Amino acid sequence: SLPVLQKESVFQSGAHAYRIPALLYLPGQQSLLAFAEQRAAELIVLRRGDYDAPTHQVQWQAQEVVAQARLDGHRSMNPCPLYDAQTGTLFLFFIAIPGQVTQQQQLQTRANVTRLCQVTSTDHGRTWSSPRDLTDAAIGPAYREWSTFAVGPGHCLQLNDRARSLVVPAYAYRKLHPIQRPIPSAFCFLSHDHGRTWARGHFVAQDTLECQVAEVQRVVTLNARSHLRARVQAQSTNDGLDFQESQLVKKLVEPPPQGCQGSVISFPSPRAQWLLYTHPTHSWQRADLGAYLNPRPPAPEAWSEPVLLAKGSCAYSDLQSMGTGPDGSPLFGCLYEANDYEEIVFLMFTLKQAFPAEY
Ligand SMILES: [Cl-]
Repeated sequence: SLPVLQKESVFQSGAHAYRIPALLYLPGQQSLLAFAEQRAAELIVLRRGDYDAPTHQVQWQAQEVVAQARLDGHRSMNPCPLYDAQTGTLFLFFIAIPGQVTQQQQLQTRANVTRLCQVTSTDHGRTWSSPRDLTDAAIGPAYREWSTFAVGPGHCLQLNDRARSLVVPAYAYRKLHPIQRPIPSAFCFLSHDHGRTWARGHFVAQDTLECQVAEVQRVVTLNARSHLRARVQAQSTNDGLDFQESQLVKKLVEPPPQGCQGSVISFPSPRAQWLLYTHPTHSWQRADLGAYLNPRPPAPEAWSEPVLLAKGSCAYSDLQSMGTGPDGSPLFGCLYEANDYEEIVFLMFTLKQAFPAEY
């Protein structure tokens, strides 16, 4: 989007202390929660921001550490927030890894010591519950078959099915062969009971990493980072438990050989749903963050050419729809890494600003 409503650095560090953004919109409060990892143990920080209607700007409040989102002796990473519309409760899923090499790792280099955790809030994110280790309940037997894993980063998904199911995007490094290095593959964790029980979905294609999911029958579309020149996408008709054959989305470039995390969300069509996605647009560098639109999701061929949101160094990003903007079109919030990881920038713009040809 050429013109934007707001562009503000919400996290800054010449030492690259802030990375891995996660954004969550609270529709009732009309506020945003911006999460990020803070490095030197590694912790998750947060800044609350209220959408001020009179000025149509988000007023960001002081930064605070999410003290509860951590396990003793562990580093916290990959903030993955979710708003449960049925209860109003907020979930912050995250990963916890020992701060130093453990005795177990000393004997078995690839031993899994990564933990899946969560903290919840019933007061719009002002205070959080003590951490809950979901590892055993969500992963189970497969745990020892991986070297490590992660969720998100970025916002999770809640479906519009009867149960208002929760879907948490993830990926795991599978220890498929003793000599070969572990291979990552994306998948989803699924809960039909607001996080009481969890099911682990089947993996999508091999060599897929950080991913996010959106809903558009109702299908869950998973958009993942790859080591190829294009994004990998797959759709599921059973809430993410099983995905149809993965596809390469040539219209969405991925800078080889490492690729970069990107974000995707669905939003009500301005005419079903459309998809909005953000990711760097350079063919081989993490640069020039762009916004892409898919008016006939999840068809890979329907993705639009990107509109430049920010020129220069840009990496990870996270999107959130924020209701209706001042001009009458869908409002969006985007948190992204910029300037060689020296900052995390917040951008707010509308669909009309980003894709004027639509109006
Ligand atoms: Cl709310």
